[PDB]
Amino acid sequence: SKRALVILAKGAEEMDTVIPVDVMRRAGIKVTVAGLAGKDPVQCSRDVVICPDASLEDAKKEGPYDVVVLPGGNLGAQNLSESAAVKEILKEQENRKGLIAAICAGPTALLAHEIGFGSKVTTHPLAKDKMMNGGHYTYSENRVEKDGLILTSRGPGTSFEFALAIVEALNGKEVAAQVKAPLVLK
Amino acid sequence: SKRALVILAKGAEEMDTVIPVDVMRRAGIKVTVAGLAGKDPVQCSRDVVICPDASLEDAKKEGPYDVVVLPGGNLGAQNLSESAAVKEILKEQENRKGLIAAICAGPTALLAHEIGFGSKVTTHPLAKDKMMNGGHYTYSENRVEKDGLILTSRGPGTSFEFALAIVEALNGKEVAAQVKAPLVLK
Repeated sequence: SKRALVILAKGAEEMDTVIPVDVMRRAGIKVTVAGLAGKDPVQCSRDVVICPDASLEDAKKEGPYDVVVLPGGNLGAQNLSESAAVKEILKEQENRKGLIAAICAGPTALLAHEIGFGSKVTTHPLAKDKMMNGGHYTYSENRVEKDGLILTSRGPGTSFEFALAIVEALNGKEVAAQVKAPLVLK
Repeated sequence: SKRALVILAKGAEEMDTVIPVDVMRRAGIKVTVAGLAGKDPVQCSRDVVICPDASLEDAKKEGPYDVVVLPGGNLGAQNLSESAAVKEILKEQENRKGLIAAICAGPTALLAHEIGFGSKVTTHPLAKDKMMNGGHYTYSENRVEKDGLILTSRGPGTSFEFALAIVEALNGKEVAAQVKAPLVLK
């Protein structure tokens, strides 16, 4: 089975977080929800409190992972952007040609860590200016954008599409289709 | 401000749970995530662990609420269906002409507690047979169904629509529209 690392910081967007975790687990991916700050519960942007599976400190010793996922939430993404551990994980994932997936404000952590420059990317509309500072990416308004191993998406409303794109990349089109049907998507 | 009670049981569908909580909080609704079994963390269907705001035992003493929300998840809905506390809360909400909102397998708890008989309802497709046992409701395949004070919806993929229908019912069309735009919905 393929493995996913989802990095969960205070202020993460809980919808951004939970939809990909749940959909990936439906696809038979082994998902580790790793707390940036440790194994304690994390207070998300809209006050949902999620207990991580592990600390990031521990989960990073159990890699490598087939995908590293960066949820959104403006203040969660800020925390991701400021973390040396996140920098190291992303650099190592990029160097081994592993998938990196980020949604909403999450892609701005790619900018902070100098990951995937030159890629076509999307973000939440309100995160475009931050992402584009310095012109290091080319912007897209597609709901999901994938340029090689950099997969990005826009917001809570695009999170199913994002999650299913991760599933397709790791486990193929047929598994994505199978997982999609019972979700009752429009 | 309007107030929402979201009843969280082991085996609840975490997407079903978190999307309505988050969207309602975006709408300025005061949401209480109440643990059916107590204030301890709840293991959802796809293993996301959510810490409730309160036990149901405590939250039911702080009502009444403008909406009672029943998430899905087949095994969460079973727990809701088996709870005397849930029966009492729903009966009292129905008697005071308060909104009751249920998604996915969640509406089957309405059947268990004899709530809203004669209403037009939807469920997840796989929950239709259970919901329809005895012919006490009329079935719909609409993504969101509202018949007076019984609001139902189908699955994770309809959870934004469900949540925005709750917002519209409590806080009006304009607030729902305002909350919807930043979600990046299709």
